[PDB]
Amino acid sequence: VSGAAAAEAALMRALYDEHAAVLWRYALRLTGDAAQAEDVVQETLLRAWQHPEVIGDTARPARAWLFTVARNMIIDERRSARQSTPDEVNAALDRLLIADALAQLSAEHRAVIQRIATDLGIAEGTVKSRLHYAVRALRLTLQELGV
Amino acid sequence: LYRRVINRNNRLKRLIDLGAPEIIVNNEKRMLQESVDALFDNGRRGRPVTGPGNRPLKSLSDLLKGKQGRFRQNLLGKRVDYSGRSVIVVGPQLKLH
Amino acid sequence: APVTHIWYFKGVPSRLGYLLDLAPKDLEKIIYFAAYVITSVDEEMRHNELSTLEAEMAVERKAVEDQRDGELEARAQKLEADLAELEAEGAKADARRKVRDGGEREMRQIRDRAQRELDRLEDIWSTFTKLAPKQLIVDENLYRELVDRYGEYFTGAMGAESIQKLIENFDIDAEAESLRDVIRNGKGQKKLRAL
Amino acid sequence: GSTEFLPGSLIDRAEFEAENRRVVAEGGEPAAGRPVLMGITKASLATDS
DNA sequence: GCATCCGTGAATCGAGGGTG
DNA sequence: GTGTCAGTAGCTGTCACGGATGC
RNA sequence: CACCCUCGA
Repeated sequence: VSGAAAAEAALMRALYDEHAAVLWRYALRLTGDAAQAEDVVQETLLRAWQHPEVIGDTARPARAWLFTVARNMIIDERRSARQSTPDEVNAALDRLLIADALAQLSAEHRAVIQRIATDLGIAEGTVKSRLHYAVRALRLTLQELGV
Repeated sequence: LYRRVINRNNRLKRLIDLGAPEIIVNNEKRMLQESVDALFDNGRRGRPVTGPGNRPLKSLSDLLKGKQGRFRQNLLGKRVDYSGRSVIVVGPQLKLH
Repeated sequence: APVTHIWYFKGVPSRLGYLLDLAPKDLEKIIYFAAYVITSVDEEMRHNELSTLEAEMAVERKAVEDQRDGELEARAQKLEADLAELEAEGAKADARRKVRDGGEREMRQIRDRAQRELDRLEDIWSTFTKLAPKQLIVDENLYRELVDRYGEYFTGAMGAESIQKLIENFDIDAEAESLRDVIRNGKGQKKLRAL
Repeated sequence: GSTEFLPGSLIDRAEFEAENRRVVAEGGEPAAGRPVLMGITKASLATDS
């Protein structure tokens, strides 16, 4: 009947009231952190509910079984679990030159370098070349200025 | 803070799926509540969430309060380029301007 | 599971406590799973079944009383018989006084068991009769008894999801006009709290 | 009166008169007024921004 | 209807050095 | 997988003030 | 960068 599915609850709530507030302190001293201890306690008691082969023999210490569960979980966590952006001066000066050696170009070399042989409707050799000569013009201009 | 909240939320999903006792599910929802409360304004209710060294952790609302908050520290007064500082010395020969 | 924003709960004045007219401490008990709260109650079905529920509660109380009286009778008769028997043994009257006080002690314990049970039944019936939304039930055993007995008539819940439900079953405009009615004509003492 | 001003609230004496100016010309009752002294700390938090 | 207790707030800029 | 007692540190050595909170 | 210390007008 349903009284049994309620007996499960009334069995847990009857061990909580006697052992959770004490298990908490154990994990607290071992972690110095009441938040984790709060977590570890629920983890442990869930396992307890999941392992009824321990509480059945009421006459045997359950608390003693619980302490070891927690003590193990903490160390499981203690396994191998153990700025400012530069100033854009250079890059910007570099581009300020690159942009000054872009006006020294022809609109076709420009439209090509700003990107490919599928759009501009020309060969791949025309690409390779226009790229090639355009670069060399860029290199020439830059080194003309003394880069 | 976010990580603790996520841990408790995933545990809540586990408990709901596993049909854990109502006591555990409710006592876990309470902890999720407290953890989200800490995420938004740690220390507002009860004892603050202590970090390593019994140090209260900063929350999202702590990012905006007081002199170190965003408003007073990073909005009302910024730090500026093109500036310097040095010791002052009297210059009698100088003009007022 | 739904959760509450601490800014509107604990920030003074408690915004939620002002919205639902719930005390901040009562709200604290609700949110952090320290007390159940009634979300809804079918008052009409309760009105249509009140007579029958009253009769059944009365019969339960009478059963407690009858069992109590029978048990007390058994103990008192064994007391008289034991005193006569220890008198036949010739024991000194001081020993009989000891046994006498022991019997009175046991009978008092029996009557007090019965009295705690009777007062539990009284409280259960009183709470179910005067049951309204936004009520708090700090005693967990009491709420379990309420669901076990009259669960078909009301609905209750705990935590933040319960307050979510309370906000859902809330008429904003109606409460606003109620507060305005209190404002137009009221005592400063009870008018500031409404303002 | 006929304003939406919540009674007991502290409102700038410009918007008060400007709202009673519309309500007086609308037919409804203008909201009542009473001068109130606020501390600088309290007045600062009451700003519209 | 009133004492208690909660939460808010409390000068500005600047130097070096240590650890988590 | 776990199974006899098995159980915080730290700390109050700030203060004035207003108003929601609570007896 | 989180805190900490010591210091300067």
